[PDB]
Amino acid sequence: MKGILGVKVGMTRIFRDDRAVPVTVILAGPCPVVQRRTPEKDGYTAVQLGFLPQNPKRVNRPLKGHFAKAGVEPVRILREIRDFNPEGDTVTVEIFKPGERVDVTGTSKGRGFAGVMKRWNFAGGPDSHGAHKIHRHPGSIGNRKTPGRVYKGKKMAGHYGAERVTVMNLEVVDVIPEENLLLVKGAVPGPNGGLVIVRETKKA
Amino acid sequence: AKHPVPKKKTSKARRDARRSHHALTPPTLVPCPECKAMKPPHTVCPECGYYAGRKVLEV
Amino acid sequence: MNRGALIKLVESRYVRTDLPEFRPGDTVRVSYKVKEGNRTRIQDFEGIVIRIRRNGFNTTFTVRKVSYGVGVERIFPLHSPLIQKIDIVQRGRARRAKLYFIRNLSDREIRRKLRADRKRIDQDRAAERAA
Amino acid sequence: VDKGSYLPRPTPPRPI
Amino acid sequence: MRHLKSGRKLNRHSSHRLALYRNQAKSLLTHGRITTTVPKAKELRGFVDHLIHLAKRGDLHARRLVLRDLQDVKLVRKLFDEIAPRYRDRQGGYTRVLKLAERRRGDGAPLALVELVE
Amino acid sequence: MIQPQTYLEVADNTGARKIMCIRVLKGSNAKYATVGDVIVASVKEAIPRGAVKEGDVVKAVVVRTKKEIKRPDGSAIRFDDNAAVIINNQLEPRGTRVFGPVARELREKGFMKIVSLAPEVL
RNA sequence: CGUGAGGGAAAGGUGAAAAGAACCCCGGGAGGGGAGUGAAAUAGAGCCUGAAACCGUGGGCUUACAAGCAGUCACGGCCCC
RNA sequence: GAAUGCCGGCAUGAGUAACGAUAAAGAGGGUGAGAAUCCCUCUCGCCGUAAGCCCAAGGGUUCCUACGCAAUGGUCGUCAG
RNA sequence: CGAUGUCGGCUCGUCGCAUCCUGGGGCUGAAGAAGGUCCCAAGGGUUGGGCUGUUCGCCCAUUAAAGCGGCACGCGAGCUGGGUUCAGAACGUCGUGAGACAGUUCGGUCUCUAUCCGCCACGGGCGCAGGAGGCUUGAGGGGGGCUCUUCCUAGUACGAGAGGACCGGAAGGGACGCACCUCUGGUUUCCCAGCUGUCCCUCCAGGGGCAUAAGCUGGGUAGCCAUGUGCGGAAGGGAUAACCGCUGAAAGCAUCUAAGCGGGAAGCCCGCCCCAAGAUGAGGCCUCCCACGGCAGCCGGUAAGGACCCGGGAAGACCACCCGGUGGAUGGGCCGGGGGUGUAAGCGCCGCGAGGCGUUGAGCCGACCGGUCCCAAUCGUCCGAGGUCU
Ligand SMILES: [Mg+2]
Ligand SMILES: [Mg+2]
Ligand SMILES: [Mg+2]
Ligand SMILES: [Mg+2]
Ligand SMILES: [Mg+2]
Ligand SMILES: [Mg+2]
Ligand SMILES: [Mg+2]
Ligand SMILES: [Mg+2]
Ligand SMILES: [Mg+2]
Ligand SMILES: [Mg+2]
Ligand SMILES: [Mg+2]
Ligand SMILES: [Mg+2]
Ligand SMILES: [Mg+2]
Ligand SMILES: [Mg+2]
Ligand SMILES: [Mg+2]
Ligand SMILES: [Mg+2]
Ligand SMILES: [Mg+2]
Ligand SMILES: [Mg+2]
Ligand SMILES: [Mg+2]
Ligand SMILES: [Mg+2]
Ligand SMILES: [Mg+2]
Ligand SMILES: [Mg+2]
Ligand SMILES: [Mg+2]
Ligand SMILES: [Mg+2]
Ligand SMILES: [Mg+2]
Ligand SMILES: [Mg+2]
Ligand SMILES: [Mg+2]
Ligand SMILES: [Mg+2]
Ligand SMILES: [Mg+2]
Ligand SMILES: [Mg+2]
Ligand SMILES: [Mg+2]
Ligand SMILES: [Mg+2]
Ligand SMILES: [Mg+2]
Ligand SMILES: [Mg+2]
Ligand SMILES: [Mg+2]
Ligand SMILES: [Mg+2]
Ligand SMILES: [Mg+2]
Ligand SMILES: [Mg+2]
Ligand SMILES: [Mg+2]
Ligand SMILES: [Mg+2]
Ligand SMILES: [Mg+2]
Ligand SMILES: [Mg+2]
Ligand SMILES: [Mg+2]
Ligand SMILES: [Mg+2]
Ligand SMILES: [Mg+2]
Ligand SMILES: [Mg+2]
Ligand SMILES: [Mg+2]
Ligand SMILES: [Mg+2]
Ligand SMILES: [Mg+2]
Ligand SMILES: [Mg+2]
Ligand SMILES: [Mg+2]
Ligand SMILES: [Mg+2]
Ligand SMILES: [Mg+2]
Ligand SMILES: [Mg+2]
Ligand SMILES: [Mg+2]
Ligand SMILES: [Mg+2]
Ligand SMILES: [Mg+2]
Ligand SMILES: [Mg+2]
Ligand SMILES: [Mg+2]
Ligand SMILES: [Mg+2]
Ligand SMILES: [Mg+2]
Ligand SMILES: [Mg+2]
Ligand SMILES: [Mg+2]
Ligand SMILES: [Mg+2]
Ligand SMILES: [Mg+2]
Ligand SMILES: [Mg+2]
Ligand SMILES: [Mg+2]
Ligand SMILES: [Mg+2]
Ligand SMILES: [Mg+2]
Ligand SMILES: [Mg+2]
Ligand SMILES: [Mg+2]
Ligand SMILES: [Mg+2]
Ligand SMILES: [Mg+2]
Ligand SMILES: [Mg+2]
Ligand SMILES: [Mg+2]
Ligand SMILES: [Mg+2]
Ligand SMILES: [Mg+2]
Ligand SMILES: [Mg+2]
Ligand SMILES: [Mg+2]
Ligand SMILES: [Mg+2]
Ligand SMILES: [Mg+2]
Ligand SMILES: [Mg+2]
Ligand SMILES: [Mg+2]
Ligand SMILES: [Mg+2]
Ligand SMILES: [Mg+2]
Ligand SMILES: [Mg+2]
Ligand SMILES: [Mg+2]
Ligand SMILES: [Mg+2]
Ligand SMILES: [Mg+2]
Ligand SMILES: [Mg+2]
Ligand SMILES: [Mg+2]
Ligand SMILES: [Mg+2]
Ligand SMILES: [Mg+2]
Ligand SMILES: [Mg+2]
Ligand SMILES: [Mg+2]
Ligand SMILES: [Mg+2]
Ligand SMILES: [Mg+2]
Ligand SMILES: [Mg+2]
Ligand SMILES: [Mg+2]
Ligand SMILES: [Mg+2]
Ligand SMILES: [Mg+2]
Ligand SMILES: [Mg+2]
Ligand SMILES: [Mg+2]
Ligand SMILES: [Mg+2]
Ligand SMILES: [Mg+2]
Ligand SMILES: [Mg+2]
Ligand SMILES: [Mg+2]
Ligand SMILES: [Mg+2]
Ligand SMILES: [Mg+2]
Ligand SMILES: [Mg+2]
Ligand SMILES: [Mg+2]
Ligand SMILES: [Mg+2]
Ligand SMILES: [Mg+2]
Ligand SMILES: [Mg+2]
Ligand SMILES: [Mg+2]
Ligand SMILES: [Mg+2]
Ligand SMILES: [Mg+2]
Ligand SMILES: [Mg+2]
Ligand SMILES: [Mg+2]
Ligand SMILES: [Mg+2]
Ligand SMILES: [Mg+2]
Ligand SMILES: [Mg+2]
Ligand SMILES: [Mg+2]
Ligand SMILES: [Mg+2]
Ligand SMILES: [Mg+2]
Ligand SMILES: [Mg+2]
Ligand SMILES: [Mg+2]
Ligand SMILES: [Mg+2]
Ligand SMILES: [Mg+2]
Ligand SMILES: [Mg+2]
Ligand SMILES: [Mg+2]
Ligand SMILES: [Mg+2]
Ligand SMILES: [Mg+2]
Ligand SMILES: [Mg+2]
Ligand SMILES: [Mg+2]
Ligand SMILES: [Mg+2]
Ligand SMILES: [Mg+2]
Ligand SMILES: [Mg+2]
Ligand SMILES: [Mg+2]
Ligand SMILES: [Mg+2]
Ligand SMILES: [Mg+2]
Ligand SMILES: [Mg+2]
Ligand SMILES: [Mg+2]
Ligand SMILES: [Mg+2]
Ligand SMILES: [Mg+2]
Ligand SMILES: [Mg+2]
Ligand SMILES: [Mg+2]
Ligand SMILES: [Mg+2]
Ligand SMILES: [Mg+2]
Ligand SMILES: [Mg+2]
Ligand SMILES: [Mg+2]
Ligand SMILES: [Mg+2]
Ligand SMILES: [Mg+2]
Ligand SMILES: [Mg+2]
Ligand SMILES: [Mg+2]
Ligand SMILES: [Mg+2]
Ligand SMILES: [Mg+2]
Ligand SMILES: [Mg+2]
Ligand SMILES: [Mg+2]
Ligand SMILES: [Mg+2]
Ligand SMILES: [Mg+2]
Ligand SMILES: [Mg+2]
Ligand SMILES: [Mg+2]
Ligand SMILES: [Mg+2]
Ligand SMILES: [Mg+2]
Ligand SMILES: [Mg+2]
Ligand SMILES: [Mg+2]
Ligand SMILES: [Mg+2]
Ligand SMILES: [Mg+2]
Ligand SMILES: [Mg+2]
Ligand SMILES: [Mg+2]
Ligand SMILES: [Mg+2]
Ligand SMILES: [Mg+2]
Ligand SMILES: [Mg+2]
Ligand SMILES: [Mg+2]
Ligand SMILES: [Mg+2]
Ligand SMILES: [Mg+2]
Ligand SMILES: [Mg+2]
Ligand SMILES: [Mg+2]
Ligand SMILES: [Mg+2]
Ligand SMILES: [Mg+2]
Ligand SMILES: [Mg+2]
Ligand SMILES: [Mg+2]
Ligand SMILES: [Mg+2]
Ligand SMILES: [Mg+2]
Ligand SMILES: [Mg+2]
Ligand SMILES: [Mg+2]
Ligand SMILES: [Mg+2]
Ligand SMILES: [Mg+2]
Ligand SMILES: [Mg+2]
Ligand SMILES: [Mg+2]
Ligand SMILES: [Mg+2]
Ligand SMILES: [Mg+2]
Ligand SMILES: [Mg+2]
Ligand SMILES: [Mg+2]
Ligand SMILES: [Mg+2]
Ligand SMILES: [Mg+2]
Ligand SMILES: [Mg+2]
Ligand SMILES: [Mg+2]
Ligand SMILES: [Mg+2]
Ligand SMILES: [Mg+2]
Ligand SMILES: [Mg+2]
Ligand SMILES: [Mg+2]
Ligand SMILES: [Mg+2]
Ligand SMILES: [Mg+2]
Ligand SMILES: [Mg+2]
Ligand SMILES: [Mg+2]
Ligand SMILES: [Mg+2]
Ligand SMILES: [Mg+2]
Ligand SMILES: [Mg+2]
Ligand SMILES: [Mg+2]
Ligand SMILES: [Mg+2]
Ligand SMILES: [Mg+2]
Ligand SMILES: [Mg+2]
Ligand SMILES: [Mg+2]
Ligand SMILES: [Mg+2]
Ligand SMILES: [Mg+2]
Ligand SMILES: [Mg+2]
Ligand SMILES: [Mg+2]
Ligand SMILES: [Mg+2]
Ligand SMILES: [Mg+2]
Ligand SMILES: [Mg+2]
Ligand SMILES: [Mg+2]
Ligand SMILES: [Mg+2]
Ligand SMILES: [Mg+2]
Ligand SMILES: [Mg+2]
Ligand SMILES: [Mg+2]
Ligand SMILES: [Mg+2]
Ligand SMILES: [Mg+2]
Ligand SMILES: [Mg+2]
Ligand SMILES: [Mg+2]
Ligand SMILES: [Mg+2]
Ligand SMILES: [Mg+2]
Ligand SMILES: [Mg+2]
Ligand SMILES: [Mg+2]
Ligand SMILES: [Mg+2]
Ligand SMILES: [Mg+2]
Ligand SMILES: [Mg+2]
Ligand SMILES: [Mg+2]
Ligand SMILES: [Mg+2]
Ligand SMILES: [Mg+2]
Ligand SMILES: [Mg+2]
Ligand SMILES: [Mg+2]
Ligand SMILES: [Mg+2]
Ligand SMILES: [Mg+2]
Ligand SMILES: [Mg+2]
Ligand SMILES: [Mg+2]
Ligand SMILES: [Mg+2]
Ligand SMILES: [Mg+2]
Ligand SMILES: [Mg+2]
Ligand SMILES: [Mg+2]
Ligand SMILES: [Mg+2]
Ligand SMILES: [Mg+2]
Ligand SMILES: [Mg+2]
Ligand SMILES: [Mg+2]
Ligand SMILES: [Mg+2]
Ligand SMILES: [Mg+2]
Ligand SMILES: [Mg+2]
Ligand SMILES: [Mg+2]
Ligand SMILES: [Mg+2]
Ligand SMILES: [Mg+2]
Ligand SMILES: [Mg+2]
Ligand SMILES: [Mg+2]
Ligand SMILES: [Mg+2]
Ligand SMILES: [Mg+2]
Ligand SMILES: [Mg+2]
Ligand SMILES: [Mg+2]
Ligand SMILES: [Mg+2]
Ligand SMILES: [Mg+2]
Ligand SMILES: [Mg+2]
Ligand SMILES: [Mg+2]
Ligand SMILES: [Mg+2]
Ligand SMILES: [Mg+2]
Ligand SMILES: [Mg+2]
Ligand SMILES: [Mg+2]
Ligand SMILES: [Mg+2]
Ligand SMILES: [Mg+2]
Ligand SMILES: [Mg+2]
Ligand SMILES: [Mg+2]
Ligand SMILES: [Mg+2]
Ligand SMILES: [Mg+2]
Ligand SMILES: [Mg+2]
Ligand SMILES: [Mg+2]
Ligand SMILES: [Mg+2]
Ligand SMILES: [Mg+2]
Ligand SMILES: [Mg+2]
Ligand SMILES: [Mg+2]
Ligand SMILES: [Mg+2]
Ligand SMILES: [Mg+2]
Ligand SMILES: [Mg+2]
Ligand SMILES: [Mg+2]
Ligand SMILES: [Mg+2]
Ligand SMILES: [Mg+2]
Ligand SMILES: [Zn+2]
């Protein structure tokens, strides 16, 4: 298993074999390994990756210590990749070649308090024929005396988005190592400037 | 609707439990560096009229 | 990081610079690379550009033509590789930027509304006089 | 299925 | 949702809000300094700065531009002839906002000053 | 984007002039039909003594829609009406002519006969 | 309250005596704090006595892994006598 | 101790719904213990077969001026029927 | 009976399995294909219309299929109100009549405020024996689970012919689901232009208000979006159901079984995605502070760090979360680019004039990508360890 941290920069299409292909561009490199997790020490295998340089003015002492023990400049973001152990002390986009398939994780856009229609694609109410202040309402939420309650997990209005999402098996369309750039085919969770993780896919 | 109504009177306990979040937070205040009077931060001092070193306002 | 410049930096390998400038109202002939199994040939599409929607590399334009008693609109990417050339056949003068309204017009009515843009036509003949 | 109807159609009152 | 939208609504419809900013501009440019609620103030900065910048151009077009909001030739004369020159070498920011320490008694509204810069 | 109740022009010489789609023959429950798709329609308007008469329940293939269709090369194409060609159970045109341009997408979907007969393929 | 015929309430008590609190203090006032009157002022006029529900301040014991008609029986802990 | 009892008092719901046409506000200057709300000025907006002006009924001092803000005013109030 | 609102629809589901489809089987009067019938199986799926208030049913066009039931004939403090229980009116019918009819006909008041449990979201408190900043394990949960057509194998096996496979392989769909805005397509309340009537500034020119809470019209960025785009169902391991065996007695034969061992489902357990240490069983790793003064406790000052306050934010109802606070690009200005609009005003020229031409892709110009300390995030304050005992 291999992976990298990155930022979502934006979307375009490019041309490849007289075909237009929607891409999302991701700035992934470069990520210094700052800690390794081991079975004798931590109980599992992973690599803690740092990402993006930070003004050491803003990095406190407990954090400074962590960085220093790795001999690594202060970084803004730390995040792990399980079952990944790069031979190197630095991880770049070069771990992905065009044609590879990847899983991209990001933080979805947040809709805040979402109506049952936006959130769960409920049909809502009718908009005429006598419909009474229930055009965007969810309907029944239950039965009667039996069971006389509402199921756990009842789809209802509430917050929606701004949660961890993974879209899977995306084609790597190109990689431009000199700009730490990754071109992925299709759509990636979250807003531009959003932190994302790119992992080698788990599909076959 | 069919006019929902409280089924039982709320107990002194239960009503006062609700209010366990109702305490005021005291005004946050800092000494004005000129006249040493206590005022909210990031506001022109209402006693001497100073802010960011200079006289800004007539008190 | 300048996210915008990055995207233009990706797009830069695909950007065309060899196309003639045209505006909505101009009459144009787009020669388009078309596949038909198993060979690819060049098919000509000629009409009034009724729209140019700008977004840098991602600008696209829409051309309208009446083919065999039926109206046809085509949308082309301005930097598509499947465009061989575009030939300005006539300069039209519009007073607005989108010309959807010509859809409701007689061929006669369109002709009056889209006068030949005499100015830019003179500019066309004014250049082309090359060393 | 249509059966009896054991209640009149209802209407709301006015307390005071 | 409000994702990446600029501009407060200030519980006013399209034209009341317009008139709101315009009238405050007339008052700001007139007295050099006014008191309002904090939210009105921050939003007033841009609206007024633009008008000053145009008086810095000084041409006919600009004057006629400014008059669309300010509507008072004298006031605009004061804008072009007395106010605009004060900022000839200043790059934007011809306005400042500083928050007062006390709230309105009647509704507890947070108050601020908006003034033209030196 | 054709669906039940949609009226189509017929672009052949079968004698029908107007058909109203009553089913899109494409799966358990397809919401829409586009170029190349086959529908079942009702003949709503015909001209005297044609192959087809008003009332008939016929099959036809969509050759032009008002909703633009997208192509893998990044382009699109849109027509001024929604038109179709009446076919038999073997997907062959019942008439002997077809009028107006047809969408090139027809070719790859095995409607060569119609593609050839068409005056223009865009 | 009702057009009207007509219906129809609630609301008693300072002190023996006004001796009903000069004057000062905070307050815009209301209100209070001293001074003063009185056997008595939580008899100060919103005045005898001043119960109960109800609201509050202070203290003792107690409560954030627990199942309920709220008690009861037992044991232990802490506080008081 | 119960009568959906009677009279009164006080709770709960709750700092909740609401504060009565979506014609609309902003600033400066006064006054005053106190001002979004009272006076003044400028800007803005609303009515204009009316949301202006005259009668008649009905109301009965509400009119004008001075002095006030306990209550009345759905907030505030120095203003007011 | 000091009230348990009653049909049908809509919305939202959830369960059963006597299974409609899809998966696995045995028997067949199973040649192949396609059926019949019974067994296993509830994971998913189970369309759109015409008629009627209808449930039901019939019919049209499809489909892998168009399953049957429970949940107060599920669901009116969720909606509807066509049907049914009032008062009006009429027809047929009965009654001398008033009136009546599991007979019909037309009409006919459906109640803003959720206390408790429950449910969807989000915090505050305390705990997790030192106090802190990060990064994590995953107990246990939830999500998902569908299916068709065509081609190759092969016109092969089978069949007289018509017809036509198993196994294995490749492609393209339908519906659903999660994300996204590059494209296609919407919206875009003032981003640009055009237009009418009126009033006004200032007479012309040029403008402003109002005509809606945009006067009207043509367009339209970012954002939020589907009609648009990417991607998902798996694969794979394991244990099973019906069912099929290997070896094999009791019972010299036989027997899938009594010892033992195989094969075997869309189903079960893992695997995928998401939540998750209040998992009080309160886990783990890395890093930081530390041996404070007073008489497992108390008062006080600090350390690492935290909060308050402020500038903000594709975060958001408040709260929370996230970024930044002058050692600074956080918002506001300004400048450049993008983008929309589509050639401003002024002037000159042409026309008697409405106008037209040039200056000019001009002028204006929200949000997008950036730069720039011009404006504001001034100045500060309060908390916060001394580590209990075997
Ligand atoms: Mg490993
Ligand atoms: Mg993350
Ligand atoms: Mg909704
Ligand atoms: Mg919503
Ligand atoms: Mg909404
Ligand atoms: Mg919505
Ligand atoms: Mg959704
Ligand atoms: Mg939807
Ligand atoms: Mg719906
Ligand atoms: Mg619906
Ligand atoms: Mg709807
Ligand atoms: Mg109703
Ligand atoms: Mg409605
Ligand atoms: Mg339910
Ligand atoms: Mg129950
Ligand atoms: Mg839940
Ligand atoms: Mg959230
Ligand atoms: Mg694929
Ligand atoms: Mg209602
Ligand atoms: Mg109670
Ligand atoms: Mg009680
Ligand atoms: Mg209660
Ligand atoms: Mg309660
Ligand atoms: Mg109680
Ligand atoms: Mg209490
Ligand atoms: Mg209390
Ligand atoms: Mg409570
Ligand atoms: Mg100062
Ligand atoms: Mg971009
Ligand atoms: Mg370009
Ligand atoms: Mg470019
Ligand atoms: Mg003519
Ligand atoms: Mg010229
Ligand atoms: Mg019955
Ligand atoms: Mg909204
Ligand atoms: Mg923004
Ligand atoms: Mg905003
Ligand atoms: Mg605005
Ligand atoms: Mg306001
Ligand atoms: Mg508003
Ligand atoms: Mg308001
Ligand atoms: Mg509002
Ligand atoms: Mg307002
Ligand atoms: Mg308006
Ligand atoms: Mg002054
Ligand atoms: Mg601007
Ligand atoms: Mg303030
Ligand atoms: Mg204050
Ligand atoms: Mg008040
Ligand atoms: Mg403040
Ligand atoms: Mg035709
Ligand atoms: Mg007929
Ligand atoms: Mg027929
Ligand atoms: Mg009276
Ligand atoms: Mg009376
Ligand atoms: Mg009377
Ligand atoms: Mg008494
Ligand atoms: Mg007496
Ligand atoms: Mg006495
Ligand atoms: Mg005084
Ligand atoms: Mg005094
Ligand atoms: Mg005094
Ligand atoms: Mg006074
Ligand atoms: Mg007094
Ligand atoms: Mg006293
Ligand atoms: Mg005495
Ligand atoms: Mg005495
Ligand atoms: Mg005595
Ligand atoms: Mg005494
Ligand atoms: Mg006393
Ligand atoms: Mg006494
Ligand atoms: Mg006595
Ligand atoms: Mg007493
Ligand atoms: Mg008392
Ligand atoms: Mg008492
Ligand atoms: Mg008490
Ligand atoms: Mg206490
Ligand atoms: Mg107490
Ligand atoms: Mg437990
Ligand atoms: Mg405990
Ligand atoms: Mg308990
Ligand atoms: Mg207990
Ligand atoms: Mg019990
Ligand atoms: Mg015992
Ligand atoms: Mg009693
Ligand atoms: Mg009794
Ligand atoms: Mg009662
Ligand atoms: Mg009761
Ligand atoms: Mg009684
Ligand atoms: Mg009683
Ligand atoms: Mg009572
Ligand atoms: Mg509240
Ligand atoms: Mg409530
Ligand atoms: Mg509320
Ligand atoms: Mg009310
Ligand atoms: Mg309210
Ligand atoms: Mg009112
Ligand atoms: Mg009201
Ligand atoms: Mg009211
Ligand atoms: Mg109101
Ligand atoms: Mg109001
Ligand atoms: Mg209002
Ligand atoms: Mg209006
Ligand atoms: Mg208002
Ligand atoms: Mg004043
Ligand atoms: Mg004074
Ligand atoms: Mg006031
Ligand atoms: Mg006041
Ligand atoms: Mg004022
Ligand atoms: Mg007011
Ligand atoms: Mg008039
Ligand atoms: Mg009128
Ligand atoms: Mg009189
Ligand atoms: Mg009266
Ligand atoms: Mg009076
Ligand atoms: Mg006088
Ligand atoms: Mg008063
Ligand atoms: Mg008062
Ligand atoms: Mg008062
Ligand atoms: Mg008085
Ligand atoms: Mg009052
Ligand atoms: Mg009132
Ligand atoms: Mg006064
Ligand atoms: Mg007065
Ligand atoms: Mg009055
Ligand atoms: Mg008066
Ligand atoms: Mg009953
Ligand atoms: Mg009752
Ligand atoms: Mg009852
Ligand atoms: Mg009842
Ligand atoms: Mg009930
Ligand atoms: Mg229906
Ligand atoms: Mg509904
Ligand atoms: Mg529906
Ligand atoms: Mg259920
Ligand atoms: Mg069901
Ligand atoms: Mg069950
Ligand atoms: Mg059976
Ligand atoms: Mg069936
Ligand atoms: Mg099967
Ligand atoms: Mg089966
Ligand atoms: Mg079977
Ligand atoms: Mg047979
Ligand atoms: Mg056979
Ligand atoms: Mg077979
Ligand atoms: Mg079988
Ligand atoms: Mg059967
Ligand atoms: Mg079974
Ligand atoms: Mg099933
Ligand atoms: Mg089921
Ligand atoms: Mg149906
Ligand atoms: Mg129907
Ligand atoms: Mg039916
Ligand atoms: Mg039902
Ligand atoms: Mg039946
Ligand atoms: Mg029936
Ligand atoms: Mg029948
Ligand atoms: Mg089928
Ligand atoms: Mg079948
Ligand atoms: Mg059906
Ligand atoms: Mg059936
Ligand atoms: Mg069913
Ligand atoms: Mg049932
Ligand atoms: Mg029931
Ligand atoms: Mg039943
Ligand atoms: Mg029911
Ligand atoms: Mg039954
Ligand atoms: Mg049912
Ligand atoms: Mg049912
Ligand atoms: Mg019910
Ligand atoms: Mg219910
Ligand atoms: Mg209802
Ligand atoms: Mg119902
Ligand atoms: Mg209920
Ligand atoms: Mg009816
Ligand atoms: Mg009738
Ligand atoms: Mg008779
Ligand atoms: Mg008779
Ligand atoms: Mg008889
Ligand atoms: Mg009878
Ligand atoms: Mg009847
Ligand atoms: Mg009946
Ligand atoms: Mg009958
Ligand atoms: Mg009949
Ligand atoms: Mg009937
Ligand atoms: Mg009827
Ligand atoms: Mg009826
Ligand atoms: Mg009617
Ligand atoms: Mg009815
Ligand atoms: Mg009704
Ligand atoms: Mg209702
Ligand atoms: Mg209501
Ligand atoms: Mg409420
Ligand atoms: Mg509640
Ligand atoms: Mg309860
Ligand atoms: Mg309960
Ligand atoms: Mg609850
Ligand atoms: Mg609740
Ligand atoms: Mg929950
Ligand atoms: Mg918490
Ligand atoms: Mg919680
Ligand atoms: Mg422990
Ligand atoms: Mg932590
Ligand atoms: Mg593990
Ligand atoms: Mg688990
Ligand atoms: Mg649990
Ligand atoms: Mg073959
Ligand atoms: Mg053959
Ligand atoms: Mg053969
Ligand atoms: Mg062959
Ligand atoms: Mg053969
Ligand atoms: Mg043979
Ligand atoms: Mg043979
Ligand atoms: Mg054959
Ligand atoms: Mg296969
Ligand atoms: Mg597929
Ligand atoms: Mg589902
Ligand atoms: Mg977008
Ligand atoms: Mg975009
Ligand atoms: Mg778009
Ligand atoms: Mg678009
Ligand atoms: Mg549009
Ligand atoms: Mg504007
Ligand atoms: Mg006009
Ligand atoms: Mg005008
Ligand atoms: Mg005038
Ligand atoms: Mg003019
Ligand atoms: Mg003008
Ligand atoms: Mg305007
Ligand atoms: Mg006006
Ligand atoms: Mg207007
Ligand atoms: Mg007006
Ligand atoms: Mg306008
Ligand atoms: Mg657009
Ligand atoms: Mg567009
Ligand atoms: Mg947009
Ligand atoms: Mg879609
Ligand atoms: Mg398996
Ligand atoms: Mg296995
Ligand atoms: Mg196995
Ligand atoms: Mg055997
Ligand atoms: Mg054997
Ligand atoms: Mg043997
Ligand atoms: Mg043997
Ligand atoms: Mg065995
Ligand atoms: Mg045995
Ligand atoms: Mg086995
Ligand atoms: Mg075997
Ligand atoms: Mg499957
Ligand atoms: Mg966690
Ligand atoms: Mg997690
Ligand atoms: Mg923990
Ligand atoms: Mg955790
Ligand atoms: Mg915790
Ligand atoms: Mg446990
Ligand atoms: Mg562990
Ligand atoms: Mg822990
Ligand atoms: Mg561990
Ligand atoms: Mg670490
Ligand atoms: Mg030491
Ligand atoms: Mg120390
Ligand atoms: Mg000591
Ligand atoms: Mg301490
Ligand atoms: Mg510190
Ligand atoms: Mg903040
Ligand atoms: Mg915020
Ligand atoms: Mg957000
Ligand atoms: Mg906060
Ligand atoms: Mg911070
Ligand atoms: Mg600071
Ligand atoms: Mg500093
Ligand atoms: Mg610096
Ligand atoms: Mg900035
Ligand atoms: Mg900036
Ligand atoms: Mg802002
Ligand atoms: Mg800019
Ligand atoms: Mg620009
Ligand atoms: Mg441009
Ligand atoms: Mg021009
Ligand atoms: Mg010009
Ligand atoms: Mg001339
Ligand atoms: Mg002339
Ligand atoms: Mg002339
Ligand atoms: Mg030129
Ligand atoms: Mg310009
Ligand atoms: Mg420009
Ligand atoms: Mg934006
Ligand atoms: Mg850019
Ligand atoms: Mg920017
Ligand atoms: Mg600065
Ligand atoms: Mg700099
Ligand atoms: Mg301390
Ligand atoms: Mg020991
Ligand atoms: Zn000061």
